[PDB]
Amino acid sequence: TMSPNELGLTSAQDDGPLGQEKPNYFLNFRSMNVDIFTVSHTKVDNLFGRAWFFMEHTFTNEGQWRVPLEFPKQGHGSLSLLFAYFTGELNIHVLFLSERGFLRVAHTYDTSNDRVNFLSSNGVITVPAGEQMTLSAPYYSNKPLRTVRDNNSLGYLMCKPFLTGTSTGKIEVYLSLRCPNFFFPLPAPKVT
Amino acid sequence: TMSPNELGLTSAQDDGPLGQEKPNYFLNFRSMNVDIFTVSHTKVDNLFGRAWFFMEHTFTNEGQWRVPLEFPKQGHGSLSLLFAYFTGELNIHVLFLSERGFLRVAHTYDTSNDRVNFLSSNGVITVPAGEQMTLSAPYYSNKPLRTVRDNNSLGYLMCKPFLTGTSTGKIEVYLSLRCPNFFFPLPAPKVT
Amino acid sequence: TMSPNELGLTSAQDDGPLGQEKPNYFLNFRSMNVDIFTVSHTKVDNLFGRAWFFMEHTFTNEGQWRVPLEFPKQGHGSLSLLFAYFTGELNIHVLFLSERGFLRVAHTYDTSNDRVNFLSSNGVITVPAGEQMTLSAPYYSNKPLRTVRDNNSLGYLMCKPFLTGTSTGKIEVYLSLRCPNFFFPLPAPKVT
Amino acid sequence: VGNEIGGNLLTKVADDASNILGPNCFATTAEPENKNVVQATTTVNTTNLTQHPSAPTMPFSPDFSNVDNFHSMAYDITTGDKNPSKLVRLETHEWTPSWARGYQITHVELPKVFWDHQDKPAYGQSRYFAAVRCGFHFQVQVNVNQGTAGSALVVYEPKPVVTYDSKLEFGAFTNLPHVLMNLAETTQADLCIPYVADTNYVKTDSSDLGQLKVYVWTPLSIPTGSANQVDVTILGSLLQLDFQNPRVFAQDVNIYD
Amino acid sequence: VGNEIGGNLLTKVADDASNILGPNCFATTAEPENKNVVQATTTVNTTNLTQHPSAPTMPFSPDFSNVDNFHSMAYDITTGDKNPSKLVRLETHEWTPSWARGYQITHVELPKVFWDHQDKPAYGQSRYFAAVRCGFHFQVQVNVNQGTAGSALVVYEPKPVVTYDSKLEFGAFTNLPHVLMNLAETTQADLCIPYVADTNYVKTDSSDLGQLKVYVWTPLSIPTGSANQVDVTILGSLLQLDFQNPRVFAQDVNIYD
Amino acid sequence: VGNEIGGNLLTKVADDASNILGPNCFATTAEPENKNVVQATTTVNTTNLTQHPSAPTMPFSPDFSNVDNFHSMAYDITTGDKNPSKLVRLETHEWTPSWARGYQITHVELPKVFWDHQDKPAYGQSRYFAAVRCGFHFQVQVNVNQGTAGSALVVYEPKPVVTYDSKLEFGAFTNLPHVLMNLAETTQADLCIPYVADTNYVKTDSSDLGQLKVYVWTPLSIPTGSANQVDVTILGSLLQLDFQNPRVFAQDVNIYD
Amino acid sequence: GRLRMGFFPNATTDSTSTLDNAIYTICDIGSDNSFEITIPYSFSTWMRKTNGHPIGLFQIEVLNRLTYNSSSPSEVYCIVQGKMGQDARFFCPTGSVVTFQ
Repeated sequence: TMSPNELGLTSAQDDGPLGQEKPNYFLNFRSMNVDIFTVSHTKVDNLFGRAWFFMEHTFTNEGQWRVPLEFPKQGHGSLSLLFAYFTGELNIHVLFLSERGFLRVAHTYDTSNDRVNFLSSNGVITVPAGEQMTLSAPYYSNKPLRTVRDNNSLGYLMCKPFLTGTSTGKIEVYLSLRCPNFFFPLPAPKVT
Repeated sequence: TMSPNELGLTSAQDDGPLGQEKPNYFLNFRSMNVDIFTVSHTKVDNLFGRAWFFMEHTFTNEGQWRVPLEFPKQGHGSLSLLFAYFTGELNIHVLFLSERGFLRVAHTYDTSNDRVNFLSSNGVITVPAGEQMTLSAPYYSNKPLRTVRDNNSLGYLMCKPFLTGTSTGKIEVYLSLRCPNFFFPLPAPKVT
Repeated sequence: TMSPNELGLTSAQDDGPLGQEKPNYFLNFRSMNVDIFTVSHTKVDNLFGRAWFFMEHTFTNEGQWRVPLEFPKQGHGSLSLLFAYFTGELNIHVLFLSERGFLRVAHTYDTSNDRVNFLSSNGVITVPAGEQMTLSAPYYSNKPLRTVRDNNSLGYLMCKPFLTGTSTGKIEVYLSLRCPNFFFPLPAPKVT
Repeated sequence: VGNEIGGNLLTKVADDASNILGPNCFATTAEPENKNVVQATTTVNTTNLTQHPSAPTMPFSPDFSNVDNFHSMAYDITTGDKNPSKLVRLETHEWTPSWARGYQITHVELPKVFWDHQDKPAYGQSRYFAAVRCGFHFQVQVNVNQGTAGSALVVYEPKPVVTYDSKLEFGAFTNLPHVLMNLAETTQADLCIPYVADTNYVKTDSSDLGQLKVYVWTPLSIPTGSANQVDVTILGSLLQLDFQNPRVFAQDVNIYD
Repeated sequence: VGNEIGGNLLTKVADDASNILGPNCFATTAEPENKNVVQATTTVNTTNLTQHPSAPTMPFSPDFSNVDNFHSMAYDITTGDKNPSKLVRLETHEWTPSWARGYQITHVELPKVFWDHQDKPAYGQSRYFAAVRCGFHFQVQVNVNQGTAGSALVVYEPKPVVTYDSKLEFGAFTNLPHVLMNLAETTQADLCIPYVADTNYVKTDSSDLGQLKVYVWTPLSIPTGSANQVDVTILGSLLQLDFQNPRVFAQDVNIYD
Repeated sequence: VGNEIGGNLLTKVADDASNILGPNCFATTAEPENKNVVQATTTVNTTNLTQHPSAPTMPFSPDFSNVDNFHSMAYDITTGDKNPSKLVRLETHEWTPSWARGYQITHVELPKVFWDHQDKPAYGQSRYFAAVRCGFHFQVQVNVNQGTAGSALVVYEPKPVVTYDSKLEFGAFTNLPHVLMNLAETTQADLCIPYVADTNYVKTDSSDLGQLKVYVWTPLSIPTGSANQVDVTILGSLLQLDFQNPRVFAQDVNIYD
Repeated sequence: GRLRMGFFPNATTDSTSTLDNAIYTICDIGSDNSFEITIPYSFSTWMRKTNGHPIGLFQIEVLNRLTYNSSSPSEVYCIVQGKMGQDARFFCPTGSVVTFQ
C-alpha cells in the first residue's frame, strides 16, 4: 500500500543521493502520463538539435573573422546553462550575404591565434555568395570536457571571404549541436 | 509471555476502539472466574426480565387513564440509563384493586391522544375486579429505536374501568421487559 | 559486518552483567594476539606459584613464634588484593639460619592460641640447622573462604626451634600458593 | 546489547534460583504504546499529516455500512449523486403568430443554463467547480391543436456558430444537429448532444458549449377560432456530467489562456 | 528512505572506488544501546514500571541457586516456610479434684491462639495477613498415676457452639469431634479438625474458628496417698495454613460484612 | 496495541462503508524518515561517531572509480605509493689518492639518510611516522679510467659495528655484507640489506639501522697522465618500507625504552 | 556538540597539537555519551616496559562548542577510563615500585 512518505510527509535532509523519482499520491490523484506528440521535446538531442541565432558580422573586405563560440543565455539554448560540462558534435549554420564571392569557414578549439592564419589546414568549407551551409564541427578539443559557460565554451569560428570587386556584405551565424553530452547539472541562472 | 502492557503500564489515549478486554496480571494473580449460581444475573434478558414498580392510580370512576411509560431512575431497572436506545417486547404488570368491576387495559406507542378514544382497537385485555394480569406489548413503535430516557421512552398505557355501582379503588402498575435490545451505552447518571 | 557499538559508540550504563569481552575495531586495526613465551604469566596458578618474601624473625632461644599469615601489599602477590575471597593450598618457604639445631614448623588456621601449645599434632616438619624447607599447608580452614585482606587471611605459622647450646639465629620466611581459588574481584587498592 | 535486554536476564536469573515454590520475580521489556511513528490520512483532494498519532477509537461492535436495511427512504442509493444530471425545464416561450420565417423563438445559454437558478438540481455542485465536460439530452416541447399548423427548427449551435451566426445562411442550419419538427404532427423533439468545443474543458458558468435555439421554419397558420397562444418549452438532461477544477464558491475562474 | 540508509551507501561508495589496497572508509549504522523501551517487574503483590530501563548487571559467572552445597545448616530447605505450621503448646491447666461433672477445665481461643504470644512460630506471618483458612491437629495431654482414675471430655466447639453453649445439653457434646479419654488408660488425645465456619475465610486474630475445650466427664478420684496436681495441656499443629489478605502490621481488618 | 495501529482501522473502516464509488478515505501509518539511529564512520586511524545522521547525498549517476580511462597520466596507478621506495642518491665523495689503506672514504647515516633533505621522495611520509622497518638495496658507484687501479671496501655496518668500530680488526670486515670491488674491473657494487637491529622497529630519523661505509682497501695507483679526481657515489633503494607509529610533523618520538 | 579526542602513540612533549594525523575519535553528544578510542601496541620492542616510556600524548580538543538552553547546563562533567585490549598480555613479574594499602 501507500506509505505516509509518498503522501507528502517527508524530510528535506534525506533527499540525497540526487535524483529521487518518488511518486506522490492522494485518494483522487495518480501520476498520469499523457503524450501529445509521437516524441519528446525534452530530450537533449531533440531540443538542442534545433539551431538558434548567435551573432552577425558585416564585412567590407576579406579580413578574417574569428569569434569565440559560447552557449546562449538568450534562446531555448539557455537550457544548457543548467549544466556544467559539455562534449559532442557542434552544428554551425552560416549564411553568406554577398553579391559575388566565396566564404571560407573553419572551426578549431585551439586557443592559439596563429594556428588559424593558414585557414586551409583547419577546414575552410566554401559557401558561394548567396548560399548558406551547415557544417558539423567534431569535438577536436584538447580538453575532455567543455565548461558550458566559458566565453569560449565552444571552439572558435573562422570566416574569411574571398571577395572579387568592391562588393561587401554581412555574415549571419546560427548554432546548434548534434548529440550533446551534458554533465553535473548546476543551479538555475539569474535574470538581468 | 506477559508484556509490560498487561502488567499495568499503558496509555489512556490508546484505548479506542471501545471495548478492550485486556488481561491484567501479577506474579501471584490471575483472572479467576468463579460462578456461584447456574446462571448469570448480569445478562440484560435476565435482569430486566424481572419487573419493578412504576406507579399507582386511584379511580373513583370509569374515566380513562393514560400514562407515559418510561424507564426507571429508581429500581434495578435504572441499569437501563446506561444505554441510549431500546427496542423489544414490553411486559406490563397491572393490578386491579376493586370490589366489583372490570379493567380495560391497552398499550400504544402512538403519541396521538385521539387514537386511544376507541380503546378496543388497541387491545383492552380484561382483568376482572380483584385480579392482576401481565400483558406483553409488542414493539408497535413508529420509531425503530426508543431513546431510553424520554418521558415516553416506552409507549403509553391506557386503563379504563367498567365499574358497576358506586364502587371505587386503585390500580397499581409494575413494568418489566421480555428480551431487550439496548445500544450505544452512554455515561453513568448522577444522583439527586 | 561491524556495528557502531564495536566502533567506539557505546553507553556506560549498559555494561552489566560484569565481564563483556566486546571487540573494538577500526579500518586499520584488529585485535592481534601475539605470544612471546610458551605459556601465560597472567594465569593465577602460574603467577602466584612463585613465592615472595613475607617476614623475618630472630631467635635467641626456643620460645615459639606464631605469626599471622596474610596476603602481600608489597610484592607481585599484591595482585591478590584485586580479589575478595581465597581458598586452596598454601606453600610456605622457611629458611633456618642457625649453626646447630632444629626448627619445628607447623601451620593452622585455628584462631585459638592454645591449640598450638602442643605443636606435634599440628605438623611440625623438621628443618635441620642450615637447611630450608617448603611445606604445603592444606586448606584446613574452618571457614569455606578466606577474605583475602584479613591480617590473618592465611592461617597462622608456628616456629619453635630446638637449639642445643648458646647458639642463636634468624628465620626468614617466604610464601607462595599452589593452585589458588580467587572470587568476586573488588576495586583496585590505593598507594601509601 | 542493552537496554532492551533486561526482561530476559531478570526473568532468567529469577528462573535459575527458583525452588519448589517457583520464581519470586518476573520481568518483561518491550516498546511503549506511544511509539515514534507518523500517520497520514487522505480524503477528497486533502491530505492530513500527523507525526503524533493516537489509537483511533469507535463505538461498540459498530456497523459502518451506513445503509438503512429498512429503506425508510425508498430511493436508489445513488439518487443524490445523479440528482444534478436530472431532467429540468431550461426555458419556455410563447411563439407569436406574426413572426416571420427564420425568426428566433427562444434560446438557452449552454451549459450555464443548467445552473440558471439556485433551484436547479445541478446548481449546488456547479458552484464548487470551475471546469465542466458534459453531454446533453434536450427535449423541446411545442403543443398545438389539430386545427392549427406550422413548423419550428430546433437546432444546437456550438460557440463557433453562435459567434458567427449572421454570417451563416439560414436553411442550411439543417447541417447542425436539429429537428425540423412539423407542428400538428410532433409535440416534442429529442436531441442528444455530446461535449462539443475546441477545448477539452469548458469554464463553468459560461456559454462556451454553445447554445440551443428554436427558430421559425414556417410561421404559425392559426385559423380564426383556433387558439393563438403557443408555448415553446426547452427541457434538458445531462447524459454525462463532469466537474473537475476546484474553486471558491461561484468565483469566476479562467481555465482558458 | 533515510536516515537509516547511510552505512550502506558510504560502505558501498567506499567499496566501488576501492583499488588494490582496499576501501579507504567503512560506515555502519544501527540503533543506539539506549532504545525507546519500557520494562516491567513484578514481585509478590508488587509491580514496578520503568520507562527508562538500563542493562541489568551481575557479578562474574554468578551462581543464583543460593543453595549451600555443603549444608552448613542441615535442615530441610523448606524449614522456614513450614515453621509456622509447627506443633506448639497452646495451653496448660491443673485440674482440681473437687470439680464437678461438666465443669470446663480449660479452653483455647481458636485460631488466634497460635499467635498467642510473639514467641509463637506462626506469630510472625500472622501479623502481615488479615485472612486465614487452616486445618488443625490437636493433642490434649493429661497424665495421671495408675492409682488415680477419672475422665475428661476433649471436644472442638465451632463458633456456633461456643455462641450458644448454655443452650446445649452436656452429654450430647459427644456429637462434636471429641475424645472421651479415660484417665489411667490414655495420656493423650488426638483431634484432626478441618476449617469449619460459615464463611470462606476467618479474620486473623479472631475466635471465629471456634475453640477447643476440655470438660470434666467424671471428676478425679484421687486416693489418699496419690498425687493431687493433675495438669491438662493442649498442643496444636496446623495440618494446613493459608494467609491471604495483606494488611498493616497487626491491624484489625474486617473481612466480614 | 496503538498508537501504531491506525492506518489499518481507518483504512479498514473506510473500507467497510465503501459503496459503488469506493472508499472516501485512506490512512497509512509508518516510521518517520528521521529515525532514532546511530552512524559510525572510520577512515585511516580515525572514527567518527554521529548519533543524529542524515541520508548521505551524491551527484547524478556518479562514477567513483576515480580512474582516468584515458590515462592522461601514463603512469602506474600505484606510482605515488611506491615513490618513496624509489632509488636515490644518498652520497658522493672524491677519493683522494694520498689516502692510506683502511681509511674511511665516505659513510651514510642509515636509515635517516633517505630523508636527508626535503627533496627526498621518502622525506614526505617519513615525517608523519616515528617507527620504521625497511630493507635496503645499495649501489655504490666508482668510476676510474683503465690506466688507473685500486680497490675500495663497500660494507654495511649495523649499529653494533658502528658503535664499536675501533674495537674491530679491519681486514675482517669482509665478514659483513660487503663488496671488495677492484677498480678498473667493476664500476658499481650491489648490496641487498634486510632490516637488521636488536629491536623490532627503529626510530624514524635515527641511525639505529646502522650505516653503510666505503673504505680504502688499497690506495689509488694513479699514473702520471691519468686523472686524479675519483668520485664515490652511494645510491639507495628501499626493497620494502614500513612506517607505523603516527606522530606530529617531524617530532622526535622515543619508540625505545 | 562535538569533541575530538586524539592520541599520539609514544609521544612525550606535553603540548597541544593538531590531531589530524593522530589516532582520534569525534564525539557527537546523543543518547550514548560514552566514547571509546583504541591504541594498538606501538613500540620498537615486542614487549614493552610496564613502567617505562609513556603510552603517548592524550588530547581532547573542542570541535563544536557545547550548546545549551534556558533550562540546560552551560558546562558538563567528563570521565576518562582505561583498560587493556582483548589482546593484552603481561610477561615478566618484577619487583615493586610502590606499596599499596
